[PDB]
Amino acid sequence: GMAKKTLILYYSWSGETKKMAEKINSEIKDSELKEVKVSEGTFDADMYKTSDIALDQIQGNKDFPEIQLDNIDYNNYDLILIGSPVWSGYPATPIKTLLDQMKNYRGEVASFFTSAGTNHKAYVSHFNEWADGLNVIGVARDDSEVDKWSK
Repeated sequence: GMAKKTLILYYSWSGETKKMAEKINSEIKDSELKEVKVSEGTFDADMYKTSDIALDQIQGNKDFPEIQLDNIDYNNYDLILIGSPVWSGYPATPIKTLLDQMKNYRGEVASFFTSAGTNHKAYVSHFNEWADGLNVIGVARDDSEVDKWSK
């Protein structure tokens, strides 16, 4: 058979990327919205902790927390969007592990950012460095280039 499906993975707290993800599921034929959780924290305090500062996993740390999600096989979709914050160049490493699972994907990679306060141009170049082995076709903010990450 055949079907180009789409998928939207969006890492952030309850509110942040939620608004910016739910729209896109509704602008694309045969798209969907899945969760990116993290490992760790949990038994540390009342709730998790593995994001309490921006520049954690970058400079002074290097080792980073793992990801969690459901039993999803990227091979069953043809288009994959990725959503995350930015404020000092690259202060997150959620997508790192996921990109390294996607090694046998067939289809297209885009990665929308939902932040720009002091860091725009850097992130575009920085994401390249931390993806460089998957097929990327655009790197923009918001949902204003989804019309090509589909066509």
